[PDB]
Amino acid sequence: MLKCNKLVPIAYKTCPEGKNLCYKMFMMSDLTIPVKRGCIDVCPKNSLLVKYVCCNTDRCN
Repeated sequence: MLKCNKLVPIAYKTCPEGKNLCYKMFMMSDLTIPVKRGCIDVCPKNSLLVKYVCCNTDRCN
C-alpha cells in the first residue's frame, strides 16, 4: 500500500494490505527521537509508556 520509514530513515517498508498510515513510536523518556516506525491502518492511541504519532503520507515518519 503506502511506504513508511524504518528505524533507519534511509530505508522504507511497504505497508501491509489495508494499512495506510505511517506511525512512529516514542518512549516517555526519549520524546525527541522515535524508536520504532512502521505502517498501520488505525492510529494507535497514546499510552503511558510509549507515545504514538501517525501521519497520512509516505515516509513521513
